[PDB]
Amino acid sequence: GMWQFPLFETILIEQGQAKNISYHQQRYEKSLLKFYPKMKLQPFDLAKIIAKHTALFTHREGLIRCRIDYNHHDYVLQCFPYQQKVYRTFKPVFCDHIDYSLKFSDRTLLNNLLKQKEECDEIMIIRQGKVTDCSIGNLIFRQNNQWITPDKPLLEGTQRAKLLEQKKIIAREIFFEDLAQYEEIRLINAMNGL
Repeated sequence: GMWQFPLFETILIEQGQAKNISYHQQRYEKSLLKFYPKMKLQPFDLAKIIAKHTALFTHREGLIRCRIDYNHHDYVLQCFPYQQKVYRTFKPVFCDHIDYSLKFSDRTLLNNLLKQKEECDEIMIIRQGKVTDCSIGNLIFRQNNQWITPDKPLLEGTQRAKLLEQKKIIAREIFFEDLAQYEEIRLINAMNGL
């Protein structure tokens, strides 16, 4: 939440390794450059911050969620245990004016959109005719034996980035009208892989 840290990163520890760390570092720097333009910053080394909490790796079993909230010159690390969660149903929510192109710690709108999920497990934000993100992650849609993700999401997820880099998913423009074409919907994010 906190007032003076307006951005964050959520990192998974799984099987005693921090995951997709360089993807997080990239977004972190991209974010510093967009949010603090004209400033000359020294970015933190996110891998080093994590690594030095050696207690995070004592055990191979278990999942840990590490959140790093930051601003232009400081950060806070917080670690919680995590249990796998299942997201299977998604409520379409219509919202044409929402910017979540960085991972802002102020998530008031996203949280208000999520309240519209009713009986679904989560939401699916339709912005300007296009399927974008759910409230906590990006979305993937099954077609044939492939997984397709929207080429214009609200936020470029780290998990999405790794999956694209590995060719495990495919980027494509997805209009709301296109949902017809797909067989299954799922979420992806730092805590929810494929």
